[PDB]
Amino acid sequence: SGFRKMAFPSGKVEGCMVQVTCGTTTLNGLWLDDVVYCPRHVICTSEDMLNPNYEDLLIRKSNHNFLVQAGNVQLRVIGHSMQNCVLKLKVDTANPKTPKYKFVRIQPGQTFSVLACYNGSPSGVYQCAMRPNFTIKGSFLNGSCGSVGFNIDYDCVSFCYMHHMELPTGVHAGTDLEGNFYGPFVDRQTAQAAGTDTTITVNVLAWLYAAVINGDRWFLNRFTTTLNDFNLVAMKYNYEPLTQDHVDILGPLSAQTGIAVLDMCASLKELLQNGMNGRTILGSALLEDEFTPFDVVRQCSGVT
Amino acid sequence: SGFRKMAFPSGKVEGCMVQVTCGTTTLNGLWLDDVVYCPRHVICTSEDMLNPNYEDLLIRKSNHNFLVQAGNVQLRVIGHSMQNCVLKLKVDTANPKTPKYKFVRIQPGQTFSVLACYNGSPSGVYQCAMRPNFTIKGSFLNGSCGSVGFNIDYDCVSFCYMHHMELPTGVHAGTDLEGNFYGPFVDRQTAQAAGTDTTITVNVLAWLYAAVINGDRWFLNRFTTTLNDFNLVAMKYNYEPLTQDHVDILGPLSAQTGIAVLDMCASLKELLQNGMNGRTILGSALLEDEFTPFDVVRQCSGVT
Ligand SMILES: *CC(=O)N1CCN(C(=O)c2cccs2)CC1
Ligand SMILES: *CC(=O)N1CCN(C(=O)c2cccs2)CC1
Repeated sequence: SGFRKMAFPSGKVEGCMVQVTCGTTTLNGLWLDDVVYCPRHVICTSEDMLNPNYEDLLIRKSNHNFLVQAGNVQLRVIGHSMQNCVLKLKVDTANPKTPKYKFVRIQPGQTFSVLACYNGSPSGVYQCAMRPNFTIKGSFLNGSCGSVGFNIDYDCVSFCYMHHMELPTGVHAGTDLEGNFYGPFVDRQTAQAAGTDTTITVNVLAWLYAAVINGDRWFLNRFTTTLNDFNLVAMKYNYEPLTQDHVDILGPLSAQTGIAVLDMCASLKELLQNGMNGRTILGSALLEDEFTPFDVVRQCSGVT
Repeated sequence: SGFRKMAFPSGKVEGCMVQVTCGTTTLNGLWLDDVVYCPRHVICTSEDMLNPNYEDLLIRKSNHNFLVQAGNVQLRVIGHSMQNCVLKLKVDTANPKTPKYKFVRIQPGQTFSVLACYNGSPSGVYQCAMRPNFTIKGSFLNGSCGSVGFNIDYDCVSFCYMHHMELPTGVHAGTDLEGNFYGPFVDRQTAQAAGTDTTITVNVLAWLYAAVINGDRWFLNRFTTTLNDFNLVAMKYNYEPLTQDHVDILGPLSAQTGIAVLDMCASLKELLQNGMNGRTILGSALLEDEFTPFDVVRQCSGVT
């Protein structure tokens, strides 16, 4: 019993982290097979970052300008190319620790683990979600760029995020491993405001199921609702609209607890309208939305 | 910027996790050098757990009764002994992945990372604290026993916890790696109630400093207080008494922010007396107490 914000074990990703230096800019890269992936802004001076022309900046860079260090051992760069907002540095050595891996582009509301790194060295691991506004709420200092987000399915690491940007509001923006930003963000030091950070309704419901499974039941009520009625309330509280697809995804947690999804929706509706009244659910005073239904099932079943 | 509940990178500990089976009981063990550490209740039948005599139960066990599997490879057990509530299984092979390590017994209020494992296989990593009542609030299903808690100082893993017990209230009890329980708990299926789960005041103050550093400042007020005045309020709210040692430990965060510790105490006093009024601090609606001053400095400075 007990329910924690849990990250994937980071070892498979720790084995992939390197340092990339271009001129005086040092950040992290991801070494898979004989390719090192890193943010293209590694080539920028702070001057450059105001209005960078990456294709023009890259013309001044050669293979020998990209210094790639794995632990205290230098890697030989034999090629480089820009794909969207990432550089791919071809090296002469396959990473001997390359795990089975995929590159996936996640949807808003999907969760992933971040291995925060500085100078190619892991500092910590934590759980994030792709927010509905395509930001993430991370912990990233200068030098953390090139840190990656991932999911693990048994032995296969699915890389979904690479860190690039902090907005002036202290939230984070990045790319998939093909170098495409999540949302409308650009790797330029310009006016970029995030949209509404809506609550991921299906995740909250998943976490309310987690709470019931773990003995926290005070918020269960005598009510039900409909998707349309619930959605009127979601709208008012800046919750994502709940779809039948979300109901279907919650089916297994419905089955295990015997609480109909729409009954749990009616519990969530009363919590929105009435607040917590100074009570907690799984040690939280607010409604947690960075556990997916898949996360709740995984953690409640002990998947490895 | 941003502040997250962050675990140590787990790779060094992943490399130490094995499966231990005795009869039909399977749990986890920690393989360091040529010793595998595991909870002594691996020798119990569910029957045994009501009033186990471990010395008597152990007489019926031989080296060949302890099945130790590292991945899909069996380890040869050449010796076994009981130290307090752990078994030490001597194996014929040193763990080639043994990190630099220490065994430390932590104090209440100290935080650590847990690598939750099932059948010697890592499922997830999360951050815990030794509670003032010597419980931890973990996420542990059947088969998770022998999972360990740790801190890392650069390249040295300090193991501080091994999971043994869930209390009927859904909180967790375990040992250091010498097999001594934290608090008054015993490895027996008996009436064991936890004491008051008091809030770790020095951790809350650390986390309020983290909040200021990360732009969350609405709770800063025009007041100060004294340790004695603050402690009257701590007592009333089941907070740990604040000592001059706690003030000294918060000195570096005081210095960096320019907020005197006793001024931050007066902010914490108003938050206790007035509540949050539906506001949040670093995405939390309650006062977070599982970051140590050392954790806040580490995460705010980017230590690897
Ligand atoms: C996330 C991270 O490490 N960084 C550092 C790089 N950065 C910059 O502002 C600059 C890029 C090149 C020169 S200065 C973005 C954030
Ligand atoms: C934490 C954990 O994995 N366990 C499983 C073992 N256990 C028992 O109740 C039994 C011990 C031996 C037979 S049954 C404690 C919790």
